[PDB]
Amino acid sequence: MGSMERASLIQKAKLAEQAERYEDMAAFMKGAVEKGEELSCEERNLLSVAYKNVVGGQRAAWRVLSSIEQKSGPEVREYREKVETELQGVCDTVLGLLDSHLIKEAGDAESRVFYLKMKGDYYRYLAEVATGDDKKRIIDSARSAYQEAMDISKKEMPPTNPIRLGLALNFSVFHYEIANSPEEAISLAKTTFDEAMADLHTLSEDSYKDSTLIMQLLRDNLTLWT
Amino acid sequence: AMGSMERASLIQKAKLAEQAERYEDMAAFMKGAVEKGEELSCEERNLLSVAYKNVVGGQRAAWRVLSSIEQKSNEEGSEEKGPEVREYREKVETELQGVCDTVLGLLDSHLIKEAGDAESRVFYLKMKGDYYRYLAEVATGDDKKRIIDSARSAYQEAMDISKKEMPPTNPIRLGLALNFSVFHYEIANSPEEAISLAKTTFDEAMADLHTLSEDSYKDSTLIMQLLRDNLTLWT
Amino acid sequence: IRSTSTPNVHM
Amino acid sequence: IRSTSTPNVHM
Ligand SMILES: *CC(=O)NCC1CCN(S(=O)(=O)c2ccc(Br)cc2)CC1
Ligand SMILES: [Cl-]
Ligand SMILES: [Cl-]
Ligand SMILES: [Mg+2]
Ligand SMILES: [Mg+2]
Ligand SMILES: [Mg+2]
Ligand SMILES: [Mg+2]
Repeated sequence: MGSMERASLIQKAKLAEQAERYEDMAAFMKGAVEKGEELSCEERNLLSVAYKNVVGGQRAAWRVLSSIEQKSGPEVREYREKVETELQGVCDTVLGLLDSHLIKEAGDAESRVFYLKMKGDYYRYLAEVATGDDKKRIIDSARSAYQEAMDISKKEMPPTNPIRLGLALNFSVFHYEIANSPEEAISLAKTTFDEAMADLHTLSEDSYKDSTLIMQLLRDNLTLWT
Repeated sequence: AMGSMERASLIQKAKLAEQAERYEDMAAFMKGAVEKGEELSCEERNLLSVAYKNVVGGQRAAWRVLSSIEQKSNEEGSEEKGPEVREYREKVETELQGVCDTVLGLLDSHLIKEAGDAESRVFYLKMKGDYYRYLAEVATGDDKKRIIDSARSAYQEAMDISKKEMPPTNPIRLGLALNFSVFHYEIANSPEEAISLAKTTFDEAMADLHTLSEDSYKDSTLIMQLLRDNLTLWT
Repeated sequence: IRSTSTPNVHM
Repeated sequence: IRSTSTPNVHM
């Protein structure tokens, strides 16, 4: 990767996306990050889509195997452990990139909130498979990342901003699914939805489709949870 | 290190991988099972085939997208575009070739010679024809000419056996004929042989339909319909 | 039924 | 439109 120019790495990520080759896409984006320049919004999208496709596949697989393991010799456990280790690997790579290159005290609020959201998400994916004292530490790491992101977003972004919304949606999922905190999940989602709708008239047209998508998901989870 | 693993464990893990939609793993498990050196069952030939065809199928789809971008780029002829897509198409191409070679290796080292019945021999020769056809799609050279020939020889040997040894409604025989017809049309530029082979195949099958179980009937007619779809396309 | 998170789409 | 080959399903 490091022998390729940054512009070629970005181009090859876009090609890999067109080819539905998400592992390659992610490796290309990791090489691009390693060049040491900030990512644009478009580039953050490429990074996010790539690694979420990869981990998404691993999560679906882990869930299938875990279900079988719970219903049902040594093979299922062995194979679930193999998939789990691979998932933890990808999560560690992402968290590594966030810590070593992407998260900074400087730069605009959008970027800072995005990367802290991402940090929360990938710790959350680690928490889905963790059991130990390890699980407790992992959960605290997810909570800490999400909370920092929430604090910045409340200070620096409008309530209907799609990054702020996606962060809040994901933190609400954390509360419900990871932290055994349904009251806080529902309260955060309801507050988020209402505050977003109260300021929707100020939102730029370029964000409207995205913000309405996330507010629909807040509504749907609220229906599910209540 | 699958050499020391229980064969039954490898098969079980291939089935777990299938349920988890982990097709690379599934293929690797079935390779390990093949390498234990025993013949495969019907279920195992299905697992082997499904696993590797999912893997190569994804690679083929990606290669096709990339080749099209490459060609469109080159036609436009803009003096700054093109190197990246070529290089990435070559990368995917290399991976596809490697999977095909693995499958051909298994067929040659373990499966074709060791088959004890006509049905499974024909399935494996069909497979050999298919994986050479997948190689042919990305080949260019004199290399392309040698690979096309290898595919044809594998398919012809399968057809020769299946005509002597199997009913015309047998799904293996039908799938072989379907695929050999696609070879003629898409690879060997022989649309007439394609059409002829598809027509003969469909008609000989049709004649014997009345003999089949309810379940067998559904299997055979599925492939006959694709034979039909292709004839509608080729005329 | 699991809760739905932010979808993996380009924003 | 490409010709259809044998589908990748269990038979
Ligand atoms: C401007 C900018 O930073 N854009 C890139 C981002 C990538 C995806 N994130 S997100 O994962 O928070 C998200 C939010 C909303 C949607 Br519809 C999808 C993904 C947002 C910004
Ligand atoms: Cl394993
Ligand atoms: Cl490349
Ligand atoms: Mg450089
Ligand atoms: Mg473990
Ligand atoms: Mg130009
Ligand atoms: Mg090549």
